[PDB]
Amino acid sequence: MGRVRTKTVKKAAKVIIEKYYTRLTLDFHTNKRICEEVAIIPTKPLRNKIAGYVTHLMGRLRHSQVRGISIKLQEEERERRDNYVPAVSALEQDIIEVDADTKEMLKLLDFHNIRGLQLT
Amino acid sequence: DILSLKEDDITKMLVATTHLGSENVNFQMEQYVYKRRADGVNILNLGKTWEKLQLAARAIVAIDNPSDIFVISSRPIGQRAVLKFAKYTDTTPIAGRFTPGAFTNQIQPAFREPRLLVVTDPNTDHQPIMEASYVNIPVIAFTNTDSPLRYIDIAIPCNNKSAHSIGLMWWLLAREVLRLRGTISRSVEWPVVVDLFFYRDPEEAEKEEAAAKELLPP
Amino acid sequence: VRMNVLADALKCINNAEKRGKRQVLLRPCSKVIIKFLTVMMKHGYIGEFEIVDDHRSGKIVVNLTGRLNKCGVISPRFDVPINDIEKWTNNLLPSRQFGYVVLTTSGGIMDHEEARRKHLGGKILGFFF
Amino acid sequence: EDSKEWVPVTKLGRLVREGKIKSLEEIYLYSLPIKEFEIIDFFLGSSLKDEVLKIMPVQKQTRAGQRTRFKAFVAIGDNNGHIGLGVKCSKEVATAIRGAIILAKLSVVPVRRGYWGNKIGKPHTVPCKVTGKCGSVSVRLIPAPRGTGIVSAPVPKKLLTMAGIEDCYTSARGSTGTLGNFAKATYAAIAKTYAYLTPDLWKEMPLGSTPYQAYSDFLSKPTPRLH
Amino acid sequence: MQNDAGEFVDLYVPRKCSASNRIIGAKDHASIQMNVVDVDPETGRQTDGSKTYAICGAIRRMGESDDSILRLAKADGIVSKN
Amino acid sequence: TKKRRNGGRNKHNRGHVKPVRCTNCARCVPKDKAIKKFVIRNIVEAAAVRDITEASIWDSYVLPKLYAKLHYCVSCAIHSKVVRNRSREARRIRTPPLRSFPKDMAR
RNA sequence: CGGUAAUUCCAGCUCCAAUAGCGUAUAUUAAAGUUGUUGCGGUUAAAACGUUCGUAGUUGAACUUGUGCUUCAUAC
RNA sequence: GCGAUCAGAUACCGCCCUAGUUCUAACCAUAAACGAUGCCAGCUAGCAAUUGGGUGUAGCUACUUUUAUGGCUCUCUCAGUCGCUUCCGGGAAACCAAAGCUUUUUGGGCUCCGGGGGAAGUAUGGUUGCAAAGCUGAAACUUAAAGGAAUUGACGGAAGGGCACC
Repeated sequence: MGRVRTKTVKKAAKVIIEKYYTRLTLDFHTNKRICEEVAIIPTKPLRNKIAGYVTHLMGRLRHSQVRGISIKLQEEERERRDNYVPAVSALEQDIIEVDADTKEMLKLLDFHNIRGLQLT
Repeated sequence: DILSLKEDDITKMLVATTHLGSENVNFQMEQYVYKRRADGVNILNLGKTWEKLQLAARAIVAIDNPSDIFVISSRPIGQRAVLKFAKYTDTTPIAGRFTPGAFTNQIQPAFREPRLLVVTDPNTDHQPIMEASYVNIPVIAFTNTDSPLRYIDIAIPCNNKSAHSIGLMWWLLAREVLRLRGTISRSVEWPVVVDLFFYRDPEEAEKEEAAAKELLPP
Repeated sequence: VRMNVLADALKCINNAEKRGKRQVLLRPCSKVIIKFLTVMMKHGYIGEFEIVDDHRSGKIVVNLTGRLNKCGVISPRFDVPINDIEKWTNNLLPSRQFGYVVLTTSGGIMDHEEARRKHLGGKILGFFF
Repeated sequence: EDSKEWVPVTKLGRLVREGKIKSLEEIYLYSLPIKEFEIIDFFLGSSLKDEVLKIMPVQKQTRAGQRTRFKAFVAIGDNNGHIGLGVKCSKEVATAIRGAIILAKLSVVPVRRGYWGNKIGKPHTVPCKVTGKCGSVSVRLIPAPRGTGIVSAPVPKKLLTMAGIEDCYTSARGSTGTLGNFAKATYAAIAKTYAYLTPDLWKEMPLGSTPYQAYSDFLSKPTPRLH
Repeated sequence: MQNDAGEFVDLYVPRKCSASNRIIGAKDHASIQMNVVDVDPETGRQTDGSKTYAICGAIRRMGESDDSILRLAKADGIVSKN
Repeated sequence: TKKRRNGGRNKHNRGHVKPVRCTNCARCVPKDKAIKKFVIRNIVEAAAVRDITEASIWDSYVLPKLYAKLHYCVSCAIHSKVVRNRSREARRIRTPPLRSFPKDMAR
């Protein structure tokens, strides 16, 4: 609320999980320690800055992810979010619904004399 | 012949509510629709628009590199069709935020100069065509009856409002670009299923898993 | 009121190609006007023009090829002798190269260079380019 | 010394640095959007010299108490058939005079030269009567025969000599002492010389080449090819 | 333009609109040279030899981009049976 | 220094038309160019509504409201924050907006 | 511009101008498309009688003998 | 005339009535009498309302009965008038569908009518009014600017939103 995450603690945060979400958890006091390995902070109060916020979003990472960040671990399942749902096709296989003024357009443009039933 | 309408596909256009047209006419948009029903149903000449798929098809081919054709949809109901549309043609799927202007780039040595343009929606994407209008771009599009037809060549009206309409219109174009020097082997049935440009369920997508596997424990 | 039946017919031709009207619905079929549209076709300025005749006045349809810039009219018919036709070139034309003012003398309706060979002084109706 | 070997932003300058475009008209058929000044210095630089028009000042009003800014009208142009105009604000003159002149290279127009009354020997002045109306400044161009130089105001003669005309009766109406629309309108006046249909141009064309398609092979390769 | 001794003297000849006969201005950056191509009449099989056209932006500003090429395709018989 | 396009209100093919005075200033102004708020305001101001239900002879009598079309002039609108001060462009709509709640002062 | 460190004043200095001519004032045309038909302006920058009829004014539709037909001088 | 208020109020606020608004008979005839834009002919773009009149319902609804006259809805239509859209027109701009087509040193007709301020809508006469006053209208003198829209300084007691015991 009263303390706002600044640009340095936010815009630098968008890659460090994106590069190293693997082998990183929500446990803060060890993720506090991990900042020295992947990064170099000048001062540990900025480690007290940048590590608390990224641990204040790991459940929000896990549940209801918000734009601006990419996980790269759920990115491959989006191709299986590109799933065929069997078996969607034509609804009643023709379909027989016709507006009875495009029914002549089914007859005059198309030579298809296939089944069309009018519903008012 | 085969370059004629192939009327079995028009049976799927009735599934895609392509006969329905929007009510404001925009007098430059007149020729493709035929009649208006009472209680607000405009009825379009569906035999016309299939040849306008062809005129769209006859223009998009005979361009050697398939990269510098850019497919556009800002509305998220159209983004579902177009990013999977680029799985077969080699276009760049740019759907949603177009970040104007695209005209002094930051990290890419290949400048964001489009060459050819396809767009789903003419109305909400009135800005990126205006982006492209500065730099001499043909803007092929789908459309509806109520549309500012400025700088649009060409415009394909079917329904342009429902996911069952818009996802299937990309399926027909993927035939004709592969029917015309794209080794589909002469207008035969797709190897793939022809409805993958679709919302499986509206967002947020309910947990229907991959390959339709059902839960054995509850 | 339709004051001059000549000039009003001319301007709607100029009020076609700006929004790109390739056709012109035009009124009211006077034989002085029929002596004028073929002069455009005598240098190929417009497309095909045709005239239906109702039994009041007749009316004209005009197709256009799109090569025109502006057709104009001096009003009314100023009397011009031979020795002073050259004054009406430079004030009305872009240059001596192209363009044609059109007057009519006692021999008929013609081009000015046609009149510069026919040599008979007459009255200006209009001009074009 | 360049001092920098020019990089192409877009593929258009990539095409001219590859040497596959050797014609300044090649962009001029389809009005190609030239948004790098290096292509102007690729084909030209020879006979492409510059002259400043004014260095006139402006002011920006602030909280306390003023803000002074500069503004310099300038015009580069090839000595036969081309000209460019432009201007740009700057908080210092040397930031303007070395930077504002870049803009006019994006405004290089082919100037069509014409005869007046006789079709012999390398047309000189102007095709037809063309006016440039821009902001109470209507420079009307009237073709002239030989001997008679470019008559104008005392100011725009340096534009028209570095464009390529020799003979023209020319004026305008209004406050030319408000110079800001005056040199700008001539830039729009002389540009319209290819916006007039001529019966000399009534035969058309082989209808097009589009060097995108004619040079897509170099476009398709992702290799940074030299030469 | 052309001299007495038959030469394209000036610099070049700028383009002209195929559809509605206008000029193509040197800075009019909304003019398109689009190149539509042919079909083998049996089934697909695009051949070479294509149909380029010139459309001016003044037509493209009014919104008559689309059906203007519908005139030329029927005038060239490419899109037929309409 | 013309800002409105048509000007005030509703002077199409008439000339000069009916006035009635404002209530809170009575600068006598024509009926078109004066701000015309219309309100069905309630009687108890939504606070004694729970008290009259106990003191009612019948089952709550259910309470009516008042109806009177009031008429305001321009400074009356601005000296009570009725309608004020859009942009040079945001003066170009009439029909929208409220968008949030069933409007109070009725209520 | 001159109100105490003067690029305009008074001198000297050099520089320039046109040159046997320079200057003054005064009317006149051009510049001035700021007396205008060509050649502007009238929403507001100076500006449509509040009004409608209404003669003198002034301007007025269309329609009122020809393309041809054959030949030659004649381009080719 | 009187009370306040104020330094003063001869005013902004109150109280009283007086000319008069009233309708009949006339008499001036001017207003920012404004859409600060004269009138008639033509073309050029939509979109949406709505007035009347037509017309088509291959419309419902009304019951006098399914009807009928009648209502609404849709369709078409002329006179439009409003509004909105974007020149792709035009302007110095706000704004404009005509203020556009007066661009190319341009032309659809006809009338008045302006040439910097202030002198000044004052004098001088005529003309008209029962009058208060109008159609009418200058000059020596004096002046280098008066204004046209727009940008910026006013989150300079002016609107809307948020801050410290300067």
